Amino acid sequence: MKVRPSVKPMCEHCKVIRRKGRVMVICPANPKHKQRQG
Amino acid sequence: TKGILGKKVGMTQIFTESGELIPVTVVEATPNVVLQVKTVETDGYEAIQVGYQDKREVLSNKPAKGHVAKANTAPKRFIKEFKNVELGEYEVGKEIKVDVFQAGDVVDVTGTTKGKGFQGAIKRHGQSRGPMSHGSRYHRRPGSMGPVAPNRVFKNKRLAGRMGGDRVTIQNLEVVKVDVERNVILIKGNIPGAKKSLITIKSAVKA
Amino acid sequence: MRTTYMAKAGEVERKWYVVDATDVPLGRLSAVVASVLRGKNKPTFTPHVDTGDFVIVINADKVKLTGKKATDKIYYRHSMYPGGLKSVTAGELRDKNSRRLIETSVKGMLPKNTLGRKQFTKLNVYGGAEHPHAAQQPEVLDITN
Amino acid sequence: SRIGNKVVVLPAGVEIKQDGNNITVKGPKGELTREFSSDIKMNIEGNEVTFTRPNDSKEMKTIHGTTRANFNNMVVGVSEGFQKALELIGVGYRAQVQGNKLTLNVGYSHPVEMTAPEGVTFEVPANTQVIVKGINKEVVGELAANIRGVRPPEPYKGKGIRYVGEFVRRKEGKTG
Amino acid sequence: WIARINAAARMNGLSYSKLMHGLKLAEIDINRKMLADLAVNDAAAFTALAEQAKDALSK
RNA sequence: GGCACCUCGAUGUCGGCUCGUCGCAUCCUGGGGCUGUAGUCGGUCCCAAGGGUUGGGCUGUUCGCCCAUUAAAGCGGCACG
RNA sequence: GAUAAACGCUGAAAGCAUCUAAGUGUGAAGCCCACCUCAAGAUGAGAUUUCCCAUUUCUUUAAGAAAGUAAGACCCCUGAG
Ligand SMILES: [Zn+2]
Repeated sequence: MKVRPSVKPMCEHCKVIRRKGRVMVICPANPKHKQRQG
Repeated sequence: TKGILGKKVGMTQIFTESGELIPVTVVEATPNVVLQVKTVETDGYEAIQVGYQDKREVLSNKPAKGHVAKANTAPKRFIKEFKNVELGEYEVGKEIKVDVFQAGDVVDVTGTTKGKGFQGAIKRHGQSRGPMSHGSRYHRRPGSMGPVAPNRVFKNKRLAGRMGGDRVTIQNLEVVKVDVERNVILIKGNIPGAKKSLITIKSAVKA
Repeated sequence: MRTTYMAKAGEVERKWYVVDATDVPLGRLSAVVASVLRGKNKPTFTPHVDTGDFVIVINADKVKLTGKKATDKIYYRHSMYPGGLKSVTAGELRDKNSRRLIETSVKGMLPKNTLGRKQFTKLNVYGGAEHPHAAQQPEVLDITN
Repeated sequence: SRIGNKVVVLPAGVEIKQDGNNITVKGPKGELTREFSSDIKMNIEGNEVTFTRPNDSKEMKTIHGTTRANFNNMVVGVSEGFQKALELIGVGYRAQVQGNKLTLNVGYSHPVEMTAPEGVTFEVPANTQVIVKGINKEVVGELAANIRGVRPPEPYKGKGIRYVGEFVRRKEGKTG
Repeated sequence: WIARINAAARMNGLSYSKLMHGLKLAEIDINRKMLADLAVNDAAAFTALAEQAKDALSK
């Protein structure tokens, strides 16, 4: 995980998804991309 | 479950079968009549009243001799209860000899501590004195009472007040002998109480 | 001095009512109840005589909490010792000790003196579905309030 | 809802009733009972079914999808049932079963077991494959998860448990 | 007196506003003190007034 | 550091002693995600305040340097308690 | 037993993917039980077993006043576990 205030997709495959009162970023290709806004 | 009261005689030693001295105290006992059976449908729980010693007759009153005589005994001195015991299995006026603790080997004695009167704030908490020389004048006192901001004294600041006289239990002690012909148990270790006090022994709680 | 009706002690007659709590938010049920208890709705109101009624609350488990407050309205207490702040409960008391709920959410909305205490022991709250007080023939209230 | 507007083509041997919200589905093996939202207009016509519903769902489009997907799940489950196949690498790993026990030897000191509820069984071909079969999709999935949860793979040599078609990246870490 | 008019009146389906409003509309001008006294004692008369007021703002 | 509202019919400073207590922006133990993580070690970030957190040499000392241990030798508030 | 970070299962709005809105789980020295003690002045003053059962005038018959007792308790004396 990378937990940052600002969150951006870094690959082309990355997607922006809300799961709870939070904002994920999931990328099946690489794992270094899981970003969760906090 | 397995519960017995009794006196407290003292302490001596005993060799085991392998040449090893063992400190041992002498919990004495006598037979003792179950006095009343408290049930769910009547008293909200399940328990058993017992009593370990014999009064004279001058030293009781009609309530006591009317509350005992439903089991036909001389009026007793102590009366206690027990819980978590498999009730069943019992009757009004039975007995509980020392048999129940053959080599139970795990047991939790309780009792009442000694008594030590008004005591300082060092014999009760292990608080340390202040420098007894180098010109000081703070030998044997209880320290400060806290900070300034709150304009009061917090709860649970500890200082002088009667020491000892409240019950306490020890856990996981063994048993060494059961001399049914004289009703005496022998356990390992130190047990609390003054001589001739009242003691109770039940099976372990921590399995 | 002139003529205005001032209720005496015993001339006031109290009644008995039974109120349900099936799917009602905590606040409003408590509000109606608290208004009934203090003696209002009786034109014989007097602000130092205890002209109240007797309330009996049923089904205190099925009371409704809107939105969250199922897991957020955190009650509290303090034991007057250092670090004693025990926030133990939540909106879980609906399950257990459901009497505690209304017996605070109303023992708040009353005054804070003796009158406001002897005016509280007329409460009887039951999480269950039937009361033992048929000895006194209580009636029913409705709620479009 | 393009997912809440497909067909429910019942197979052979299918009984479907309605008692309250409870729409049970029975057939050759299935006797399942689920719940369904109170805004669902079921259909008719032996084996040709759809789901008309009074729309304006949560956001005009939500409940439809889950509801029709779940009913199609019911149907497919009662008809045949499902599978989840597992492999095993990590030289020295085996698995043996006698009914509702699955011992596992995957390198720990002591062999790990696994119980089983009723609606599921295990069909062990050899020491390197397992196959779960059952009725529900959820339960099959959960048990397969719990089983993989004992030792998921490792991206260096390839040990651990995998699904069959599951992919695992390999970080070619040097040897010292 | 206001709280007492509240209690009594509300029983007749007249909120403690609409009663006063209708009364000051049908041109009836009783003083609150007398209204409180009536509400406590002469229930028949109070109900008569409440009826007239109900009629009044009904127009 | 700034201002000068507060106390001049008197509101006593630093360290050390006895005694604690609270916050977490966490030092150890506990649960986790990523790695330029083969293993043993590690780096960073996240959840977490339950308990624990050493003896001595030198200066009035806070501060600090050093010796010897340890799971670790935390940072701060409470009239710089 | 219920949860935190994290990990899922099943599933759509978005014919796919996707832990979530409906459904359904795992998960920490931390939360609540488990262990030890105090505790009905808990004026919402709890429960159980046993014991003791009736004079005089009238204030006026009322939750009246007064006197002698039962069960028991205390005073006084020998002491200390
Ligand atoms: Zn990416």
